[PDB]
Amino acid sequence: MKNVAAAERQLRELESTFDGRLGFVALDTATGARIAHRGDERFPFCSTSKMMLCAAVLARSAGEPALLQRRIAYAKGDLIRYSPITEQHVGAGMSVAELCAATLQYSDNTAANLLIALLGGPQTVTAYARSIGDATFRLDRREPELNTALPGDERDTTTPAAMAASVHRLLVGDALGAAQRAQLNAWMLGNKTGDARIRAGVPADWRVADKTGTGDYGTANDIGVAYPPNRAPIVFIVYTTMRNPNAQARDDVIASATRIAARAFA
Repeated sequence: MKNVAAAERQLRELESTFDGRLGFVALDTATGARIAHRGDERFPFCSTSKMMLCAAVLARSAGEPALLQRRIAYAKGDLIRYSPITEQHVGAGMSVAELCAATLQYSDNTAANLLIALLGGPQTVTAYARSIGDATFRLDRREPELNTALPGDERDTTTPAAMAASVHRLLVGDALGAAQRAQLNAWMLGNKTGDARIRAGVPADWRVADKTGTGDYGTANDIGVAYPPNRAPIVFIVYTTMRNPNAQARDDVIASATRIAARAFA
């Protein structure tokens, strides 16, 4: 595909503008047209792992959806940084569903840790990934330590290719039951943290479901699905990480990568 080959070249050129690595997949789900850069290399996934976490929660609830209405009376002692919903509601507690919405839409780190604990630990998220055909994803740590993004560390990493396959299965395909897939999409469509990333790189008539991540080493990620009107969904996976430990995470590289792929598909 000559449009794909041109986009891949443009992604190489984009990576040459900074001292770091770009990991990218865009997949047109109707045709299987697939744009990839460093697709089989590992990248620190940061808060993009919250999508896998919440898929695991939804899967765990499928035989008894009322489990999502269970109230979790967490403690002030559970509260950690970057927790804008859980810190507000610690007096009353929150339902499991509300914790999933907070984690996905606000990147609430306490909410993520509470959900990880409800499932049995980070190993249960890795096990869930394996059950839906992802042999690459690995969740080793909880928040905030999963954001260390250390050069050469395989903890808390995946590959762009593996994550593309998992996002496809989860949001578009049949990894989840219909109600669970719809709920995951609804949560991700309503994300509050991604306006300058994938959402900034697509045409005005495309809807986007996404989850961002931001970590150490200037790590800036965004994963999800674009829904153009009148054609099939397009999966977008963008991982970036920098060599300088003192790097400042950016939004613009993700938006630029997204625009490259959008031109290829239009």
